[PDB]
Amino acid sequence: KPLQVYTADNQLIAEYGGKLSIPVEYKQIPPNFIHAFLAAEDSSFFNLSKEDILSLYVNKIFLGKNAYGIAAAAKIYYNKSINELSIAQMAMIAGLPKAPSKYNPVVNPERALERRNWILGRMLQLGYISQAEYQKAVAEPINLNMPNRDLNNIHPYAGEMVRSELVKHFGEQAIDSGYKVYTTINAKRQAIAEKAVQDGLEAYDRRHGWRGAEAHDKPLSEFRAYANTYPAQVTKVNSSSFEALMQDGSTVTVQWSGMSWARPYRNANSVGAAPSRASQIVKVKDIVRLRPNEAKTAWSLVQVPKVQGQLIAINPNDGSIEAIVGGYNFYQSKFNRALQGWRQPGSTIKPFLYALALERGMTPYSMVNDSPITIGKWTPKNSDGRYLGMIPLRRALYLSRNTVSVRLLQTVGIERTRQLFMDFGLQEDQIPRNYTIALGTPQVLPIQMATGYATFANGGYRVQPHFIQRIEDAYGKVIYEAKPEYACIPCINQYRQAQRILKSSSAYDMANILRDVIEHGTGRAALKIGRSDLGGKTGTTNDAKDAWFAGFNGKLVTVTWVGFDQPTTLGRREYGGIAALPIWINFMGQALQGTPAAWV
Amino acid sequence: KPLQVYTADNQLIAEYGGKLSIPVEYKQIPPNFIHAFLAAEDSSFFQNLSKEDILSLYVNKIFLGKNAYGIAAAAKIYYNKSINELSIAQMAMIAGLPKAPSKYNPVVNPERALERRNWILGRMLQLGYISQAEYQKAVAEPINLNMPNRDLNNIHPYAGEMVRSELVKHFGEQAIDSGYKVYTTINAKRQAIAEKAVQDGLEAYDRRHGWRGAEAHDKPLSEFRAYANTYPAQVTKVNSSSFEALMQDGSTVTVQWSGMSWARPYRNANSVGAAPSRASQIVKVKDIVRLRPNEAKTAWSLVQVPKVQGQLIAINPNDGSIEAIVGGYNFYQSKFNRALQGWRQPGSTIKPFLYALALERGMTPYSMVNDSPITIGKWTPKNSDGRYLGMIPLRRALYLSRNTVSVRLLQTVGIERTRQLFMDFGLQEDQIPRNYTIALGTPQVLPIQMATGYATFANGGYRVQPHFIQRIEDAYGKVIYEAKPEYACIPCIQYRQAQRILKSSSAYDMANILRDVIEHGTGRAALKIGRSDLGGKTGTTNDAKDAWFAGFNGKLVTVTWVGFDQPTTLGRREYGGIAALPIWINFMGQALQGTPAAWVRLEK
Ligand SMILES: *C(=O)[C@H](CNC(=O)NS(=O)(=O)n1nc(-c2cc(O)c(O)cn2)n(C[C@@H](O)CO)c1=O)NC(=O)/C(=N\OC(C)(C)C(=O)[O-])c1csc(N)n1
Ligand SMILES: *C(=O)[C@H](CNC(=O)NS(=O)(=O)n1nc(-c2cc(O)c(O)cn2)n(C[C@@H](O)CO)c1=O)NC(=O)/C(=N\OC(C)(C)C(=O)[O-])c1csc(N)n1
Repeated sequence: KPLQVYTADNQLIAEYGGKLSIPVEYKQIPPNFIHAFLAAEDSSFFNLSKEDILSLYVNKIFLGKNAYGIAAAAKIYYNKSINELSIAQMAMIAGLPKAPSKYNPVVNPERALERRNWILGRMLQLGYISQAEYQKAVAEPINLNMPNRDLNNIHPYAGEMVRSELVKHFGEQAIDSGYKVYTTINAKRQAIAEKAVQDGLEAYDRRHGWRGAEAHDKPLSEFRAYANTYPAQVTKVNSSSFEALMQDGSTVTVQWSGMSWARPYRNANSVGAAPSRASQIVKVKDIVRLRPNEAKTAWSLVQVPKVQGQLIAINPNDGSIEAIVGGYNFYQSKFNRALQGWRQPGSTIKPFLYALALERGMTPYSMVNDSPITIGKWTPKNSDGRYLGMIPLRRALYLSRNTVSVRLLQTVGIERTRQLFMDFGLQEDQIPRNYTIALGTPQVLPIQMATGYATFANGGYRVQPHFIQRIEDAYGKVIYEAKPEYACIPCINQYRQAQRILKSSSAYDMANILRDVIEHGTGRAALKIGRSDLGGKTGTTNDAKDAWFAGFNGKLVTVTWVGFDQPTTLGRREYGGIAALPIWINFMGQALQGTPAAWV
Repeated sequence: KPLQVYTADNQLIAEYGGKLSIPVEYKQIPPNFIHAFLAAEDSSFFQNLSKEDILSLYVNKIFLGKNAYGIAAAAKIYYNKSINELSIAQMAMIAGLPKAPSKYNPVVNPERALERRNWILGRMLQLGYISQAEYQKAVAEPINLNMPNRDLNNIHPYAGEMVRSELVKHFGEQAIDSGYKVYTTINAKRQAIAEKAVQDGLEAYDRRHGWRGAEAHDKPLSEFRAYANTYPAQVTKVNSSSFEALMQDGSTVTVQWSGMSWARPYRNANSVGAAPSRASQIVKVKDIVRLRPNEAKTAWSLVQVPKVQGQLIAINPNDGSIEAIVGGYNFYQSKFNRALQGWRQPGSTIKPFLYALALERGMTPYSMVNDSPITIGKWTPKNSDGRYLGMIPLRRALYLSRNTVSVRLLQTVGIERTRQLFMDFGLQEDQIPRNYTIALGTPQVLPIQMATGYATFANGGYRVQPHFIQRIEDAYGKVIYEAKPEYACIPCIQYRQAQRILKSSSAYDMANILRDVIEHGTGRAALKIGRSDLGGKTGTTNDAKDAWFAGFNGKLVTVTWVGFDQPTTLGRREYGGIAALPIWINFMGQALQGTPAAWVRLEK
């Protein structure tokens, strides 16, 4: 009965095992196991006596690592039934009750082995085991064969989100419940998101060049496969090719076409000349990552991106988390950038501010001034370093005119804007008390940005992001049913009506301005999706340390981000519209494929 | 439903509380407590509306450290409160615990706990769950832990602890969460006799060795505890014939000359100074002393908590039933049980085990043995008096503990046969050396093992196993365990028959040699009791580092020990017959009072 995680389309995706207890009948216990316990302590004053009392505890004794009883310890530590354990393994387990942490074979293997051999010696002294049985047993290593009891192989970011969030708020007891957790995750959309992120980050990586082998002269057993990349040891280097040994022991051949892409990385803004020979790319004993084609007939040299990314997709009517990708791959890093990655949103904040200007009486057609402006020592400048004068409000938004934002921020006031940023889902202590907030200086989580944009997609309401649809107990009884705040209660085909944070006119006008952003500049990239219900805003922070895209239709809000964990420039040429927008495009195109137009 | 400990008369002596869970109805939860949990984490994605709906599923089961499951168990364990009596600061403290009940525990890490708690308090203020005034009041608040003791062991502490510590040793903490009713072999009357005998006997030794000065000087009185009818006090004034001391209740008492005049100063184990002529020679101001009241709290005297330790173990020789156990001067001074854990050298108390083998193969108590000098390599064993008696009968060499005779019998008996016999008598293989020094009592033993050994003499030559559980019942009164001990004599009362480890004649003749030791020898020790069914042997290790007495009747075997935890001399004049024998005498005299003669039987 483990904690089970299901998508919204009823796919079991994860199984989280907690406290384990597999009761056994005293008669089924191997006599050597009973003797191991009987020789575990120097004195007993309850011999025969301890043997009669052991039956009361043999299925409940806590033995470390969530194991209660002898059968649970055999399963957790060795992937064995009690009858499958060696004398050394029975002695190891019998050593644990006294202190399951001081003698744990995982935490303290030397002290555990010390304890185990002490017991083995006692078994010999008591004549429970022979010198041969003793000699064989003492020689034996720890031989732990621990089965992973946390199954998360289909959609790892989704499964982990449930486990880590339940454990964060309610502790380890949350997993011991045996509950069936029914999430809001769309399995189809989750697979799209995973693939879009992986492809998009590999696209960035390939254009930035070959960064060399991940290791040289190290054991191949020390590297793990993931994101369809297989650890390989370079064994031979030719003119146009190279031979390499896999983890199965086979030798593959990478031809020129599979490595010719390898222009050397110099810096974010420079790659060396196209390689002219295999020797400029690989050395023998180098550890490379390879990827086969669909057939497994050809292999190419690939690279795991150093850059990171994320994707978060929510339903704008209720805040349902439809797809979540926290990084390039869950094995690489368990950290979920959609929920834990604090970054500056850049110009993706501008729609929040421009909505306040619409709220206070302006329209998308209202004339605004794109001119120089100074506030103390601060002289905000546009990306292009040019000024356009009197332009309509919408031109200022689709062209990210910094001076206009700062001017609107003067007109509307910092406090009204900070209060508005909060109502859109941002954090009080993360929003500065100055005029730089108009440019997107606050620290945000991509999930908060999706919360914000949902307001445009749903008619001006604040929704709350949620991942649980319902929880059932092991016996199929519904014990929790999500009661989300709805923007539009009639749209569902009752309960909690979401608060209106913008006038309908303001969410509507902003949604149309954002659709214009897509039907012009970025834009010319996004309109490659043959759909007329899409709106969005690109963003780039100072020196391209972040590339963002936040966009929607009336049924789905997606926020994509690309950047390095330790903030570095992505490269001169790498605006939001270039690095993040492609991921957003592949996701939205496939996610929305075969659904009618859905607008505000 | 806690682990309950009962004596052999069905009287409750101890209660050990395990995992606690006091389920409450979500509606009964103060809204501020819900808000504390709601502000415990920075973000929630299940404002904080959905966490509020999901909290009902976990609010009674969340593990919150120190065996507390659910909010009501944490309120009870940490503060001795109901959820509704908790302050905003106490609700914030508890709400901080689920994430890591060890990293944020207020008992283990009060600094990291308070840091966490105030972080939550700040969040509650930011979210508008509490006001600036509620906030200010709450942050100002200390941890204020008021933890109720859930381990009640106030009647016979060494007995109660024996059950808890032994169950936890063999089966872990899960043994106490069982709600089980443990029916022990402990005789309540005999347990009280043993406790008193030990306390009195150790105080007798202590008083004759002199005043060793105050327990501490210039230390906080809150750091000291009352036990063994001794109360810690701080000297506040020093007069000519009297002094003033501040008690832990805040009262100031006066100790008159009669209550301190006994205080001859301790010079060393073998010397005490002259009788004090003034209160200033005994106490200083800020000195931490021990005071005792008489019948009624009208007068107080200066007492001293012994540095010396002791123990008493009493078993039934027919089945090994543990009737009385005292592990030290007092359980509240040291939780260590010297009867079960105190490894010491038995000295001359081992001699009857060796001399029984000589009788077994088949010498008699009258057989002539040689008390002359002996050398084995570089080792030259010498007798206590440093003199030799020549050819003497076996019984005289045993009574007089003639080391040379023991060593000589050890060659006649052989090391391995003796080591086997010692192991057969209840001793540990790895604790018995492989040399001729074992004849002198060099192995490391537990007093319980010595009682196991001596039971063999009392029961006719059978090996019994010491046991403390008679039966175990579950919380619903169902019997889940019923002790099936090995019996020396089944008609004397499954039934299980104990193995014979000695000829009846050898057990019978040794028991009679041991009776003569107490009756004709040891300055008429049985004539101090007034019984004819007692046998026993005194023991003293090198430099009086240990004082032992092992003795019996056909129905009770008692072993007493006196010595210092860090082995030091008890004094030149401090043999077994001096230190341990008086405790053994008070216990046996009272324990056996009004029971007919009970001696060993000879089955030839
Ligand atoms: C807002 O983000 C503001 C400057 N604006 C943008 O970079 N806006 S964008 O919407 O991200 N965006 N602009 C462009 C673009 C296109 C061009 O042709 C030229 O010449 C210039 N910019 N693109 C590319 C696509 O449209 C494809 O053509 C966009 O995606 N940002 C700032 O104020 C901050 N940094 O700005 C830098 C990067 C220095 C800049 O202006 O270049 C900023 C805000 S908060 C913070 N830490 N930094
Ligand atoms: C045995 O323990 C052995 C020497 N024998 C004893 O000490 N026997 S006794 O039974 O403990 N015991 N002896 C005496 C006694 C009385 C005297 O008048 C004189 O002169 C000497 N001894 N008493 C007095 C009582 O009858 C008064 O009521 C006894 O109780 N011990 C040893 O072999 C060890 N050390 O030897 C010395 C230091 C010489 C010693 O015992 O004094 C020894 C054995 S194991 C170890 N670590 N040391």
